[PDB]
Amino acid sequence: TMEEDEEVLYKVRAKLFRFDADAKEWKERGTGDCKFLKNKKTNKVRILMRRDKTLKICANHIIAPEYTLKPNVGSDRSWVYACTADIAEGEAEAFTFAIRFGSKENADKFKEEFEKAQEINKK
Amino acid sequence: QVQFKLVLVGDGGTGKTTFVKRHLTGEFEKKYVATLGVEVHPLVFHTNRGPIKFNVWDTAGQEKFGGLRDGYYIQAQCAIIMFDVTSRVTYKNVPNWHRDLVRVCENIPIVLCGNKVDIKDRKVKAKSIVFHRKKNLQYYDISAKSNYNFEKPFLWLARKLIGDPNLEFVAMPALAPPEVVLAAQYEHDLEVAQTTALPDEDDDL
Amino acid sequence: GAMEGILDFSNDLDIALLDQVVSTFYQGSGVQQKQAQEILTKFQDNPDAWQKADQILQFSTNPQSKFIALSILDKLITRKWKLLPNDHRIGIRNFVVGMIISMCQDDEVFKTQKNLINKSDLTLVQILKQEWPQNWPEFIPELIGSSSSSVNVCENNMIVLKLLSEEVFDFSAEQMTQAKALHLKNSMSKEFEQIFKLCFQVLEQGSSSSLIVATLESLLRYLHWIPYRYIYETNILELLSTKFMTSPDTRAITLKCLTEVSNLKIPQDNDLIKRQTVLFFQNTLQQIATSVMPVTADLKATYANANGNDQSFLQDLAMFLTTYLARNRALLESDESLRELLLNAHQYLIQLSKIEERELFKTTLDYWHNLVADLFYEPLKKHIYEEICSQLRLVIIENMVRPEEVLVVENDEGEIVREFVKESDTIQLYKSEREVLVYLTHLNVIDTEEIMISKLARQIDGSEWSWHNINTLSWAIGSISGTMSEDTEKRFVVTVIKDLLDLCVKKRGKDNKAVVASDIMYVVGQYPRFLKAHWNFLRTVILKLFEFMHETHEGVQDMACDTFIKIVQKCKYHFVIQQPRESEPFIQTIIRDIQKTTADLQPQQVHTFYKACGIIISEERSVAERNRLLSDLMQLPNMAWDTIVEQSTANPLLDSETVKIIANIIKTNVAVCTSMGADFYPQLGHIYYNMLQLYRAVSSMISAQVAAEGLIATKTPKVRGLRTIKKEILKLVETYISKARNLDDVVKVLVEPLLNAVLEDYMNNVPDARDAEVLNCMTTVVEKVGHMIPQGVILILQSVFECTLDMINKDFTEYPEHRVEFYKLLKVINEKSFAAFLELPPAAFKLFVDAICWAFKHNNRDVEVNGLQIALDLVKNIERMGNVPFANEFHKNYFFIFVSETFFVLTDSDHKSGFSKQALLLMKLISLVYDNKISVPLYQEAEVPQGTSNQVYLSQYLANMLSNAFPHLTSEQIASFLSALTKQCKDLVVFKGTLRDFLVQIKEVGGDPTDYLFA
Ligand SMILES: Nc1nc2c(ncn2[C@@H]2O[C@H](COP(=O)(O)OP(=O)(O)NP(=O)(O)O)[C@@H](O)[C@H]2O)c(=O)[nH]1
Ligand SMILES: *[C@H](CC(=O)OC(C)C)n1cnc(-c2cc(OC)cc(C(F)(F)F)c2)n1
Ligand SMILES: [Cl-]
Ligand SMILES: [Cl-]
Ligand SMILES: [Cl-]
Ligand SMILES: [Mg+2]
Repeated sequence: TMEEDEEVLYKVRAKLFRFDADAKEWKERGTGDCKFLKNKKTNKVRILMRRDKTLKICANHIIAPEYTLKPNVGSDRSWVYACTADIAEGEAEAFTFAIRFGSKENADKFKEEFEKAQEINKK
Repeated sequence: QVQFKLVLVGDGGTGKTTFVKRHLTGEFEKKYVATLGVEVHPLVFHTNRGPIKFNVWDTAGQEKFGGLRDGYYIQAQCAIIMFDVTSRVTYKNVPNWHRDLVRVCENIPIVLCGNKVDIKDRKVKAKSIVFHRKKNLQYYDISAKSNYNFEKPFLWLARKLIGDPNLEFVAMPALAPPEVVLAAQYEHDLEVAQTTALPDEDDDL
Repeated sequence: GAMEGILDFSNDLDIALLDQVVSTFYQGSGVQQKQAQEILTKFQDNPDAWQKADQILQFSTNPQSKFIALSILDKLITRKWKLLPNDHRIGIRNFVVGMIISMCQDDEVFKTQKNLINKSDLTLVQILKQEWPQNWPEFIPELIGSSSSSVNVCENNMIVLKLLSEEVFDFSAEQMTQAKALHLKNSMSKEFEQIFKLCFQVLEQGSSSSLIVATLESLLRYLHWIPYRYIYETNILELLSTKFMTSPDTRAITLKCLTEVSNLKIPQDNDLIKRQTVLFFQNTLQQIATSVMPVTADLKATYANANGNDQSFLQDLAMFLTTYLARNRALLESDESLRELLLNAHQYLIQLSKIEERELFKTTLDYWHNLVADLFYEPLKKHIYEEICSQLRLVIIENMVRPEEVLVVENDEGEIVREFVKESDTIQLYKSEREVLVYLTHLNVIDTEEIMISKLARQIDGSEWSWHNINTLSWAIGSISGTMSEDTEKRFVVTVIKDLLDLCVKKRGKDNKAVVASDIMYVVGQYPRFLKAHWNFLRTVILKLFEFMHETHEGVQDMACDTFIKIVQKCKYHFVIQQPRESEPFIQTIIRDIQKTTADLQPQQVHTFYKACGIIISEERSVAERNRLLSDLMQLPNMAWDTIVEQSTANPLLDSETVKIIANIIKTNVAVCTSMGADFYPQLGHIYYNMLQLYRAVSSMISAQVAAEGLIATKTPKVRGLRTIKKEILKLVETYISKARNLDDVVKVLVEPLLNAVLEDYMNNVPDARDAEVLNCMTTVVEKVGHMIPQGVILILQSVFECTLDMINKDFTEYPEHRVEFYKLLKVINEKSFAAFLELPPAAFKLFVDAICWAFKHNNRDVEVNGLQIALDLVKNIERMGNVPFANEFHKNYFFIFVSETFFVLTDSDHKSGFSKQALLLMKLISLVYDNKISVPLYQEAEVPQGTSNQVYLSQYLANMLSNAFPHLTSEQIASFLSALTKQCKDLVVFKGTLRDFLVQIKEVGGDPTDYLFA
């Protein structure tokens, strides 16, 4: 499973989307627990998210210091950001993600923790 | 790792392709683009008995787009028969799909699925769904839209095919992801993403 | 690519190439497979591809290639058989028969190419449907003769006969005309004596071979239709119930045969037959006990192990036992010597009922309901089953599924959490279980109390304590409410509550408390009779629910709200009167503390709380007192409203917090209006005029935002929040008007300001800013007072008709909600205020007719059904007018448009769900001409001779229409169809049969025109 060597810094239910630039539309990639995981040997913090029931990975990438969380025009409980290397489906690939939460409170908490993890990764 | 041919059949518009797509990519396709003949998709699940691969033959339900029809069923090792609980005609046609299927595939595990249970005005009442009993089919209420029971058909089939009643889906290994940054990168592509509204903003998540 | 060669028919077919393409399709992957699939589909669909069939069958080295060759032939046989030259029909028959003969003779091919042989057999059967018996009278005799020559041939002949029986009796209804199905059923019936004789001979001299299995599979099909004498006057029941139950190879199919035998049409005054029916059951159960498993066996364990075919066998045994006993158990109930058989059979069912398999449990539970419902009524029967019923009580109580009211559930980490979604698929199961347990409790209330009370004992002492055990028990206790006497219930409920309160004290941690909380709330909500008798306890329950409204466990909190309203719906009278030894009706106390009580609830939970208070207040029938209670209840939302109305009118952009406050105020009014209905009027009057002013102001903000930011503005949180305000205002007005009892005040006071505020705003917004809820509100307005506001109804049509039509008439998908609400509005206007359509200008009326026909081309049932109903209602509306110029012009302009449009959706195969209502509309239209209810000629002066009747012209028009739309039909087919259809236009059932026959004939060539004489 490859998560026993990591501390869970933060966990929250979320729906993750990926932007399809060709279709010009957002498409759902998964709904489940989104976790911030800090490796005990490298101190590096990643996002790992798995779908309910199938437990398949729908996000797996470092919370890079250069990423920035931006609002979506349709929502006060979501963030959109560009990710250069996600390995959820195998080979490293660039995506524009959107992650939406149950409330604005949850979205704001996520940004707060997202940015904490970014500072952790720079150290 | 060995794979199993799964054939998916049922009336046009019952949600066969949408169901498979949900499993392949996690998306929910709102549009109805009718399948032409068959679309074949590999689908892997991770279990406590190792990976299981389904080769999903998602067939056309519209008669005018039926293609090879029962020709698709040759050497199928399992099947899903789909109907729409908001459309009584689609349940009425279940015995026709079953007939055509078992004539080619005489002894395979088959799940009957009543899709679209998210829709409030249900037309095929729970009490009415009995066709599976005398034919030894498993039955599930499902919704590809809300994901209600969406994993159940595949979990049941995997149990029958691998021959292990206590087979469970398990969490796939999560490899360490890489570090990256191309110095000359300009994506105004983010601004298009930001200004395209996310779908279903009234949903719980 | 090289693969496309097979599509060039000018050249000779490269069989090697074809086999490569087929193999690439079935055994390949990715792009190669996809390309191969397209090529093969194109090949199959070539209308001369069948001429290659024999060549492929002769030379191919690929079984799948030959399967595809047979599918091509099947397509030809089923659709174009009679288009063929006669020598081509003979050639095709000959090489299909020969291929089958050939494949059966070679043992290796017979063994390993079963798919191809089965496909060949079905193809032969398609030819028989066309050719037999009239052009093939010796098929059955020669099949029988051929059977003795070889075991392989005999076996295959059973497959052919099975397929023929299926096609003729089980699947003919949709695929053949009534006349053709009767012809083939009669033909099979006439030669069945010989078929059965062969079948019986094989079964007599064979044990458990593949030939025997095949013969039994064919027997299963015959049992659907054959006369009972073939089963009861031969020795076949002995063979099925003894010999064929012993070998597992034949056991599966024999059990299903015996299940179908239990459904035969059979004399019920015949002692000899009754004994045969008893004997086969006796034999069958004896073979089970001696060859499979004893009655004591753990079938739960066996099913769970899922060895070989055990699950399917246990399922089929369940079906056999339930089917037989539901029909025949009375045969076993009087004779002392049959008592052990009766009970052993039921004991097997008891054991089957312990299996963990939902769908199987439902099957057995259906049987138990049949049993206990009979024991509830039938003298002197229940005592026979007392031991079975006692075991059944235990099974049901231990397998109770979660009621919809229980909102907590255990997650994968062992934590008790609020459910993410409703368990929609267990609602019916719970109801079925409760039905059975209720009957079981009436049958023995003492046994039931004892089982429950002692199970509860073992939870307290800790011996069987578990969430699962306390849960199923609590759910069972709640589900039997109503079965006991008030006095026994009193003592029972008291004991239960005592014990559950003990558990709550003893079991610590929030997961334990959440579970026991859920269970006590469920139980107390299920016993309102008790609550009504015990005020002090009722008061204490409600006050405790109020404490739970402060719980941080979201599941408990939410269930507390649902339980409060559930209790209030039943006990409201006790909240409205002043109880002995209280200083005020409890409703006063509830209202006075409403701010404290609901402080931690989410808005929607708050609205539910207010809705419950509305239920109580509507019990007060003194109007002065009722209105004061209503006033007191709405104090908080009215004070918030008043300050917002002073702000808004002081100076209009509403920030997001103010928009949320407003929406929740209106939602609170909606909640209270829903429960109070007609009694809500004084509160509506307090806010009405300012509310419509707010609607206008919010509308300007939305419009302003779309103007400054573009259509994307409508996706933003601010604009979505503004539209929520408009939607809830419309919902409140709709909700009130739908329940109003003073319709004069609705018209004099409510309607004019409403139309003024909503109609022009709808009309003059861009499509994406129009609320479909406006149409919904207008439907209720027309429905309730439409007859009193003829000019208002005209104003509604003027404002929404043409602009909404233009939104929805470019495709079937855009603006789904507007689409649905649009046709609901037209339907009610057409029913209630038809004059509104009479006032339309001719061009707009034409659009209305267009709109209706557009509706019945939808596959969306909401739209389609209303479209067909509107059309039917419109015809009735025109007819009522009698012989007047508008009716005459209507028919001249539109009668044939309706006839042809209805025919189009009848015959196009994409609107099968609408068949019944399409047929009804068509029959009405045709009957109008055949009762001479159209006063003017439907034709032009030039078309046809002066004085020609409308009946003669209608036939002429339809024959022409059908002739051009279906050119493969003969003139006689069309003339015969119309003759029949026209003559049957007063008899819907026959009329529909004739339509179904026509739908069969258009799928093929050379349909027999005499079929339309069926009667
Ligand atoms: N509400 C709801 N809609 C669904 C669900 N599943 C599918 N749909 C919708 O139903 C329509 C048909 O879906 P689709 O998968 O194309 O059906 P299909 O059975 O593959 N049709 P075909 O046999 O012609 O290829 C789509 O608009 C889709 O969004 C569901 O669970 N709920
Ligand atoms: C146990 C449940 C509990 O307290 O859990 C919370 C979350 C801490 N418990 C103790 N007392 C009750 C109780 C008592 C009542 O008195 C008449 C009434 C109820 C009610 F459910 F019916 F409201 C509950 N529950
Ligand atoms: Cl084959
Ligand atoms: Cl009451
Ligand atoms: Cl003719
Ligand atoms: Mg499809």
